[PDB]
Amino acid sequence: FQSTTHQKLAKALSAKQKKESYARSVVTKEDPEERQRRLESQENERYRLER
Amino acid sequence: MIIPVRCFSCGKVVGDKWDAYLRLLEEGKQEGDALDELKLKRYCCRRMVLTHVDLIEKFLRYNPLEK
Amino acid sequence: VAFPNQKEMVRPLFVFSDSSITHPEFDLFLRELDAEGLSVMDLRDVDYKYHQLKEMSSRSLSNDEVNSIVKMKQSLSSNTGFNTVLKKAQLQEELEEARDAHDHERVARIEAELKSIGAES
Amino acid sequence: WEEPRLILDQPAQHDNINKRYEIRFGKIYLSRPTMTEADGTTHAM
Amino acid sequence: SKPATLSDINKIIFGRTAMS
Amino acid sequence: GVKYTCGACAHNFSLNKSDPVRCKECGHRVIYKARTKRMIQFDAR
Amino acid sequence: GNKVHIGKVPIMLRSKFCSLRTLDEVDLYKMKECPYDMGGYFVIN
Ligand SMILES: [Zn+2]
Ligand SMILES: [Zn+2]
Repeated sequence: FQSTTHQKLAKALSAKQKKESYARSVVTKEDPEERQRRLESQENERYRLER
Repeated sequence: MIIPVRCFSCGKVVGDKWDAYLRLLEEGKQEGDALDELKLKRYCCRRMVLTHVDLIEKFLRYNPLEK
Repeated sequence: VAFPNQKEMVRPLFVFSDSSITHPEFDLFLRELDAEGLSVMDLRDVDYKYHQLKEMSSRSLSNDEVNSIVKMKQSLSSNTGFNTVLKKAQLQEELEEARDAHDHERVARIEAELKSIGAES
Repeated sequence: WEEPRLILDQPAQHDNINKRYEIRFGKIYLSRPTMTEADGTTHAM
Repeated sequence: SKPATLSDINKIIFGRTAMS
Repeated sequence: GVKYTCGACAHNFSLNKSDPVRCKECGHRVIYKARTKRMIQFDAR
Repeated sequence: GNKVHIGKVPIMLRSKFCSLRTLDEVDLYKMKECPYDMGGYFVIN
């Protein structure tokens, strides 16, 4: 156990599984559905123009 | 919630001794000795002061609803 | 506002008194108007002002107008406990966004701002 | 990331052009809860 | 075009509370 | 005609059954009715 | 190709993603939350 190689391996494997954070936070400043409704409006406008 | 005015069992007025009880406990007296100093002899009256929980102090920490 | 005899003055709202205007006060105002050479407001204009005040007092505000008034008073708001808690929560959300983005410069400024705002009693 | 790739293919012949259309899923972003009012404004909930 | 009387001015009194 | 009270800043105002249900000054969406004026009596028992 | 909103996930109270995680004892009182409340539940409707 007192060998430096074993201690470094144990430290590396213990701290390797400690770091786990995939999702990244963000701040919403408006209503999320705004993109959906604005693109539906644009699509309806271009549908009318195409028709 | 707040200290009862009368003892439930016999009706002795215990509602005027809460602050004195807290003072005596502050000075370092034991709870039994403090109850003895307040002249609460019957254990029915001692139960009223010994087991009271002061919940109004928690209720007062919320901001008032009318100003 | 402006006195007739005197000059123009900028005054805050609380200087005005809720008490009604007395007879010598209105008489002195009329004498100042005559000294300056001005007239009194017409009765038709008086009725127009009265209708304007009644319409404004009985008006129903819209959502956008209410939000504009709230934003204006928030700009005027020096401090309010609910608003301070909301601002601190929003700053904490911005801080976690900056931390998750590995931005070491913004997070220091947000921490300093939180330290300045915080330390409650 | 279990199924990160949707794939659509179309061997168009209408000059053979084999077209593959595919979309990839990337990162997940989360926020603090928010409330959206009828008038359109938003605020922390 | 008639001059305004005292009661006409009293009808349009707008108090400090009303101002607030 | 009817008095209210804001749920956040405890401000008093009135509504005429046509305004949006909101606080005038801080814009909270939660308001409470004021206590009545009728006489209130208890039997102290 | 950017962030697309895929839905809203209910948040468990007093968790890492709840607004009450940070609030200290005083702001918890200002938010009308009981300090004895422990969380571990969701608020649906
Ligand atoms: Zn007793
Ligand atoms: Zn308010």
